[PDB]
Amino acid sequence: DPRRCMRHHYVDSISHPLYKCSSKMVLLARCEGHCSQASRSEPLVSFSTVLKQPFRSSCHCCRPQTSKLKALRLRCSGGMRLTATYRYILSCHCEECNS
Amino acid sequence: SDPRRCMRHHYVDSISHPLYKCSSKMVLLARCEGHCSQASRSEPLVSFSTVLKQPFRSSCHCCRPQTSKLKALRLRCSGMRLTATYRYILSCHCEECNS
Amino acid sequence: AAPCSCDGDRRVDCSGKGLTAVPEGLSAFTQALDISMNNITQLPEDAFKNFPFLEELQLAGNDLSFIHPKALSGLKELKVLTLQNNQLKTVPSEAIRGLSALQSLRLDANHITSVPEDSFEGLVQLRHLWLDDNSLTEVPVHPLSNLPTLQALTLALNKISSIPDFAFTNLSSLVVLHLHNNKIRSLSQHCFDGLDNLETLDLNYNNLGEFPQAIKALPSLKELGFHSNSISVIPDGAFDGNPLLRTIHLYDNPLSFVGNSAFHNLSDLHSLVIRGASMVQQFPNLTGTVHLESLTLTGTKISSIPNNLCQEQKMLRTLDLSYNNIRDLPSFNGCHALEEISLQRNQIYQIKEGTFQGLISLRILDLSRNLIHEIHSRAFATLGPITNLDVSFNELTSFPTEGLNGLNQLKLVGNFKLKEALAAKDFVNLRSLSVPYAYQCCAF
Amino acid sequence: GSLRLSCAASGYTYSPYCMGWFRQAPGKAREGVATVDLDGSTIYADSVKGRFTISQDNAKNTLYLQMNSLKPEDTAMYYCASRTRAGVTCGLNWAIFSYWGQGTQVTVSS
Repeated sequence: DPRRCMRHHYVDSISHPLYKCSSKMVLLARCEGHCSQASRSEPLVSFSTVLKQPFRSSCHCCRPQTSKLKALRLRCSGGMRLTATYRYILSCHCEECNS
Repeated sequence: SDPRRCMRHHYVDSISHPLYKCSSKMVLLARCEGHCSQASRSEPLVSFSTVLKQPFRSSCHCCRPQTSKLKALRLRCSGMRLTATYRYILSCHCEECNS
Repeated sequence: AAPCSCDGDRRVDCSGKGLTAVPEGLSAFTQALDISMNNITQLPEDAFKNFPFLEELQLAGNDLSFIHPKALSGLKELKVLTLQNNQLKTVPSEAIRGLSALQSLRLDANHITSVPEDSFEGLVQLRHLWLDDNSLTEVPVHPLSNLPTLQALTLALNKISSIPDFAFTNLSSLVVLHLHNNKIRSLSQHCFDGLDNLETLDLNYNNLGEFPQAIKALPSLKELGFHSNSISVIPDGAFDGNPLLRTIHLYDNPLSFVGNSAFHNLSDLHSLVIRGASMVQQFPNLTGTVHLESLTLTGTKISSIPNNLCQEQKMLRTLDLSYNNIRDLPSFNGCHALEEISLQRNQIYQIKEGTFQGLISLRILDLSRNLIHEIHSRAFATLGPITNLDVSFNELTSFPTEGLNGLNQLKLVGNFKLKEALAAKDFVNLRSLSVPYAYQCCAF
Repeated sequence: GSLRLSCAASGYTYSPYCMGWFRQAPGKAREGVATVDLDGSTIYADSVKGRFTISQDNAKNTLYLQMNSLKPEDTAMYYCASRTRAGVTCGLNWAIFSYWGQGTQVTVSS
């Protein structure tokens, strides 16, 4: 079911923006799909003269549920080495965007 | 057009507040709902700084009103009264959630 | 029930627990398993019979040196398999052939030296393959021939010496290719044949003696890098077959002569940095390229700048033209996006008021080590904000003050014969100034 | 020692493409000892070049490996391995073989 909120594996090349460094190929994950719950917006009736967020909103978004922080070491000029960090997503779920 | 797309429906309800007794009315609140065509996505971001900021780039579109009017209802009561205010919706459009 | 951890979403992690064999007693419905940092030397025949529903398997750093050919049998649903940092001296040909649904295979950081001819056969769904940090001596042409669906291949840190013709002919779906840190010396004419979908090609740190003519067969290139090589010439129209190029890395080479029209019709190039191209005489005929943000030419014999420079390059931001023999300056009007201008160590001998007229977003100006003899009074008036301005080591009899009230850092070191002094009433924002003569700063 | 390291193939009889002998020290990797293919071509390890000899009786699939004057380094567990299809070059690579035996122990003391 391609329409479902799934995880997709894709490969990207990481290289430091300006330092003399060697690019590395890394495997990342991407939450992807369509939420089954329809987005909704309702007008609100208020009896108080104060200002309110005029609409109730519901917006379900396929976003990650669990994450694992990981880092990788690059080799650079002069033998100096630097570490870059990213989050590896393991699962995805529809969740309220505003929350 | 595909019916599941975001369309402005019309739903009718009534308003009243127990604090001061009134005589309710019939109000046609427009509602905005549907499914945005574009898929929802979330990707990790690689950073070289010591501490990450905003780990995940995300894009999730939900349809929300673009134009609306501060409609006012003379809700006569008891003889005191009040002036109800509501945000009458006229149109729908998909929009990025965070922005 | 195992001594390691668990997860609600049908995932099991057992990294770094010192296991010697695959953990037993786990749930039959397991979708992901991690055994990375344990000390396991071999996988027996019946290792993974209890996990028919595996989708991800990790064994990185297990010190694994043997895989039974039937060990991975039954894992028809497997999609991700990692084996880096083990001691697999060769690619496990027989072991992995049963993985029909495999999509990602990591074998880098091993001591692989030989690849059997029938390796990877049957891996119809394979899409990513790592072979970095191995002792490979040549490209495995026939083993790769069985992977038409590959999307990302990397062979870095190996000892590749030469790439034969039609090496990647059947990998029409490949879009990423890494070949850096190898000892590659020669590329055949048709080595990259059939790579019509390649988007990034990495050839850094190799030993190329001449520019690779094969890249003319790549119509979808977007990123190219061949720095740290021994390339000396980019003859002419080298990138003729790569209209979509965006980034080129060529800034560490014994470059001596790049073609006059070498960078030409590249409508999507972003950064152009050339250093040490001594034999270059004319300006690069970079017509068509109108998307530049940085243009750096140093160490050349360029004797003039064309008047049409940024009336064409309206997006130009950084313009470095240090060294060289630039004697005259064309009017920089139309250079609305220029933030930094560098012209140090040139033959510039005057700045008429019409030279720097019209620039708004200028931020830094460098004119050190030139032979500037005079500056008209209103030459600096027209520019907007200025933060740096160096005219060190020139023959300035006089230096105008109008239009430099926003100046922050100023450097006139070595401007002898500049007798008449400045004043703080115009220069108000300065807190960095060095002047020839002596005690010119008694006012500040 | 006149040590005959015999093998036996019980699955199928018709000549498999390649059959080798391998050895394993405790806990280390599997490195080859000898190999023989359908044509009779023979390969040995450098440390095994002279001491041992691989033979074969194709009609019966009894494949011996003869060892004499064993070095003290020759303590290991030996595996008899086979392969059926012809899509590879014969050699002392453990990753090409399809069928592996339970192996046995040879402890050389003195």
